[PDB]
Order: sequence, then C-alpha cells, then structure tokens
Amino acid sequence: SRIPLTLSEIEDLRRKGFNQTEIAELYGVTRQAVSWHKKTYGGRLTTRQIVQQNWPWDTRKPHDKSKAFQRLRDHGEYMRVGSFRTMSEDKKKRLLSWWKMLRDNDLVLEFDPSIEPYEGMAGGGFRYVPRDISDDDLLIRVNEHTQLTAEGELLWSWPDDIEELLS
DNA sequence: TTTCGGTGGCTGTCAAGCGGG
DNA sequence: CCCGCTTGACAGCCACCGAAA
Repeated sequence: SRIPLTLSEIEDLRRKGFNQTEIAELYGVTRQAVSWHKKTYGGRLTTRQIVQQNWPWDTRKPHDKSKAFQRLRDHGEYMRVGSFRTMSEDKKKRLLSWWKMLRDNDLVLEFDPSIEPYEGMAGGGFRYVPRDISDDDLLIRVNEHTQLTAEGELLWSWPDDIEELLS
C-alpha cells in the first residue's frame, strides 16, 4: 500500500512546503508519529523553533495570548532571519508599531508568572517598565525568572540599524 | 480608512505506554 | 530490547473580527 515513512521522506515533503499534519494524513499516521521521527533523527528546525531554543522564560498557557509574547516572538524571528522577507505584511506592521511604542516611551518588557491577566494583557504574565542602564540595548528586563543564554543576548537586543526602519 | 488586542483552531513536541518482531 | 506508533496534555503560532481612534 506504500513505502514505510522515513525521516528523509518527511524532510523532502517539508522542503516542498508540506507540514507535518498533511504528511501524517498522507501516510495515515498521526502528526505525533511524524514529529517523533523528526525529533528522533534530527530533522531541520524552522527559524521559530531556533528562537524557541533560546526563549527566556518558562511560560505556560495562557501566556501565549498576550500581544507582548507574540510581538517578542516576531522580533526574535526578525533578528534571526535579518530582514522581513519571511514575514507577512501584518507581522511587519505590528512589529514596527510595537518597536516604535517601546522605543519612544523608553520601556522594557518584564515577565513574572504570578501576574494574572488584565485589560490589554489577556494572557497575563507580562508588564512594561522604564529602562535603567543595566538593560543596555535589551528590550527585556532580566529578573529572577529570566534565564538568558549567550545566544539570547543577540536575539533580545535592538537591531543596530533600528533608527532607519522607523521613518 | 487603518490600527491593535483578543480569540480560536491548527500545528508541533514530549512523556509514558503498547505491540510486533 | 528496540523501533515505530498512538493517546493525552500543553505550549506556541498566525490571521480574522470588531471597536476604537
């Protein structure tokens, strides 16, 4: 009825732009079966996954619903890719607006898992505070709940040419 | 009009367990 | 054993909808 599902075949179909769920449907297995093969035999990681390896917090649901979480993810993606070529127009507009707001009001983002959601932060967990010098070029506040790796310092700082993109 | 938060469904990963060599 | 799967639970991702400039 077919050829047993190997990592190479899934990777080939991914290169062709198919995702793991569609591949699972193609081979009559669960997406988890497709994921296991990728996880077990070292399948390439997308930019988002790479950014995830260097994510600064132990977040849960429903933190993923806050706009700060989504915008910071988009920012990490931009710094990793280095241009907007892999982002939709919406991600670009929203990210630039977020940067402009963040820069002009001199704030950095802080995370504390005990803060409960409130109006304008539907996922809870995040809050904006004014930058002090220890923050340098970072868009984030380092606190007891932030684990920042060597790779992370590059991801969570402003781009060097940030002034040119805004006007 | 365009902008921005909130929301939902879909996507993907991990841990533990099962069955066929 | 191990290898390939599935079940269940949780975290993250991205465009659409509507109300507020």
